[PDB]
Amino acid sequence: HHHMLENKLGIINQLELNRVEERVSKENAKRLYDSGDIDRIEVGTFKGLSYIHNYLFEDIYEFAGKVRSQNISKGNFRFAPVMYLEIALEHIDKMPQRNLDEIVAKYVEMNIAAPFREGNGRATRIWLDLILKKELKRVVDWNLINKEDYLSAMERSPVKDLEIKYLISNALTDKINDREIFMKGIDISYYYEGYTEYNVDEL
Repeated sequence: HHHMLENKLGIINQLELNRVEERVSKENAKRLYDSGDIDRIEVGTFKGLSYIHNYLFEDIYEFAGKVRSQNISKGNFRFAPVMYLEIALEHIDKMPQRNLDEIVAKYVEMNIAAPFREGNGRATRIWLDLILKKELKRVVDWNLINKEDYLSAMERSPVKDLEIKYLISNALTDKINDREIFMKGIDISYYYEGYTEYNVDEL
């Protein structure tokens, strides 16, 4: 267990560590967008996801953007055992992304893979939007996706991706250059994970 800022700042409370982590990474997410850096990276690849994860969590989480060395025990959900991860990430890279069916299937596959130690959800929600922006000229208006519905559809996706597919298509917007949709979407993505201390636009 190693979070680069826990021993740097006197952090004794998990709530305080979670507070610093959200603040620092939200500032990184803001810069990723405004610098235009978000639009100069490989779309729908592990290389692309790795870039986002490292950009958000460098200096916060150890091995940011790097593939994990052990298995994930987050709930009863079956993430890919680490022995399958090299093969899994190569398959996802080669998966087609022509339409919503193909894009959702790809996203479900990346959610199962969960290649990093932690922050898989937040980095893959940004990654997804970039596939939608490039291939459909759409993004998700995350304000149209309720938290409880989102998690339920995600738990179900290894069996059937129909529920998550609906949530995304119904939330799709053509306002791909709308800064507020991106910023609000960052706060919602963090809310799905229990981080509500800050509003990235106030950073």
